[PDB]
Amino acid sequence: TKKRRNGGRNKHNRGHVKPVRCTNCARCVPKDKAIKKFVIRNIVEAAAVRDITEASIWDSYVLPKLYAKLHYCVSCAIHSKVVRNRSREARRIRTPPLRSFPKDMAR
Amino acid sequence: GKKKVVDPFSRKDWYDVKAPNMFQTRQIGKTLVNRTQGQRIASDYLKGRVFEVSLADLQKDIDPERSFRKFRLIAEDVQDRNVLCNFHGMDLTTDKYRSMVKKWQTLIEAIVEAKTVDGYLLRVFCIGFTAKDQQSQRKTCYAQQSQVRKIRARMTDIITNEVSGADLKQLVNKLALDSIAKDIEKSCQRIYPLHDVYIRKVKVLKKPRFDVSKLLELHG
Amino acid sequence: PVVWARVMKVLGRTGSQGQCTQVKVEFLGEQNRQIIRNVKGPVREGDILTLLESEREARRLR
Amino acid sequence: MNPVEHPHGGGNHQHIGKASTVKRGTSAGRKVGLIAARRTGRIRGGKGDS
Amino acid sequence: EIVFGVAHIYASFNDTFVHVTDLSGRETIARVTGGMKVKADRDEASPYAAMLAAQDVAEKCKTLGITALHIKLRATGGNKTKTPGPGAQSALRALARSSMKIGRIEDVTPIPSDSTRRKGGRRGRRL
RNA sequence: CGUAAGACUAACUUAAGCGAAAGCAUUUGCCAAAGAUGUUUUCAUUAAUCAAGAACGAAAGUUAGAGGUUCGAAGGCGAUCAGAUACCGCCCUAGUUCUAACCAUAAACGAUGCCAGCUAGCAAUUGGGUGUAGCUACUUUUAUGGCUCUCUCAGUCGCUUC
Repeated sequence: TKKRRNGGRNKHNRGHVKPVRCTNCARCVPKDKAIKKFVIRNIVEAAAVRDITEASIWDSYVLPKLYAKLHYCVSCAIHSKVVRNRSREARRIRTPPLRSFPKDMAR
Repeated sequence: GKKKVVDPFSRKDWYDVKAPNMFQTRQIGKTLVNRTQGQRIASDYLKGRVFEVSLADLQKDIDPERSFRKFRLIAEDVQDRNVLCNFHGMDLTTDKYRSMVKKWQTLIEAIVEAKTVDGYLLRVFCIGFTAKDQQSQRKTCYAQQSQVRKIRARMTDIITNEVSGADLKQLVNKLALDSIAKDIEKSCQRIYPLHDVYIRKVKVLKKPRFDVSKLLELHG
Repeated sequence: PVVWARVMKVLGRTGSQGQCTQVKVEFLGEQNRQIIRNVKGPVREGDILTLLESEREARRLR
Repeated sequence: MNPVEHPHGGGNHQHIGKASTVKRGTSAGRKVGLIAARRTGRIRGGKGDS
Repeated sequence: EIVFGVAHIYASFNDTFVHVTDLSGRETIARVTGGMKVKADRDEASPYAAMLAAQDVAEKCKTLGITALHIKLRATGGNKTKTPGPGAQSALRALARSSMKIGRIEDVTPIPSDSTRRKGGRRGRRL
């Protein structure tokens, strides 16, 4: 049976939409059927940051951030546990939650 | 028939790079070149050096807040142990360009070409964004895709009035003020309220002539 | 070498039960630069160890 | 043809009998077949030189 | 007193290239990568190999005496991973603790305006 | 630092849009076409759907040229494995590329034919219209632009239960 009203995602008024490549897997999965992670990361862990701001000649030199987007195969995002096996009533929730912590995945 | 013996840095002479009469300070840093010979002249193993340097490191803000604006210099002439390093472009740092792209807004580009009174045929990259006027709880503030082509029209005519503008001694002084970015902003807000405008890239794909008669008032 | 090492916190038995109970080691000359090691051995607060390497940080705290 | 009139001519069955790629300076009337050939066979590949 | 190098940390997976140069990059000093230190083919990725073989360059830039320098992190992404590996900035805490004056840190991996085709083939890396 | 070549158009990219469907993303010019909105415009039933028949039809495959980077069935090696014509790793061939034809199939899916009337909430957005001295950029405020809530068409999404 039809497990989702979305199916993948967002395939309405398109017919067929472009694919991207997975990161860990290097698949060719649709752009919309894709776990996407716009990952912002500090370059220097923010725990070895005091070693680096010692060597900063300038005004302690506020650190640049790393920017990427993690297009994921579905079978290779469950495997890396970005997403997991929700309950059938928890399946329906999309926007909640942010609601966790300060800045995650950095650490 | 060379067979260099040990420590090839021993035959390497240090050369400190310089800067023109453009804005400010002269010496920037040092590079190191081999010793002169009849086959390997040190003066011509050295004019293919492009030197990468920021602007706030050279406008001498002790608190560098313009530190997102690299602009390269091409080593061009060897004189008095210190190479001269004429202009080669105006880039912009990676983590300033990549840090402004958060979705929910409109990226407008203008990749434009014009050349000055002297034939430095340079290519300018006017990059802007759209800004959510507050009191709007909508999350997008996206343009109208003919609103885009109307300001992209407007960004290409003013900067091709600026570039044909009495060659770089005026022109790099404009982007050292970002004086186009304060007039590419107030003009286009009759069309759309625009966000941070970053000129983001300049290639200098053509260079007219070497001819140091035009370099002595530019370096001296 | 015999570089001083005092402790702040003893953790869960990470390392998949080698009872490698990690720690956030404090030093003498400073109080703010000090940072994580993942030691082996049961620790009370006040264990003034001396460690060889002050460069390993072992950044997988749990 | 016949072995008098050609390097390749001659046998009972009709064959070249020896390699058809010949040296550059092999000097007529031997320079027949493939004249100083860098490679032979069908090309399976993209060697347009641009 | 400010002389400047460029560290050029090519913080790949399964190696790390701590290859300082002069400012223009045409002249290289102390080519030391993490591969030339340990040889077991699978600890070349480790942050400890990037620990020792980064300040291994810090002595040999003091043979010529360059106090300050700049950093260039590389990922190694083209049509590839686009983010630095494990031993990425453990080679940065190696340098600043080894009596260096580090101000400039930049991610100079470049990113394409779209890739040609990558390795793997539409269902890539099964197992 | 370069020069050269062929590909691919990232990020912005959406529960956005266009298209009959397959499909469609670098600017700029030119070409022809389309929905929708507006309309005290025009004609006056011209419309509905459809055997036969026509036009288009992802990919792959086929012809004939031009290309030939990346990738890569097939093939050739290295491991793993009792076995391994596989997964994993290397150079690669046909192909991907462009042109001029053929082919006519896809989980071509919303597994849901098209025109028509009715039946409900709630929130978002695409497009157009109309009152907000609601704000608001400044030639001076005005003219515009941006949004604000308030309507309104065609909807499309979303969620809640008849």
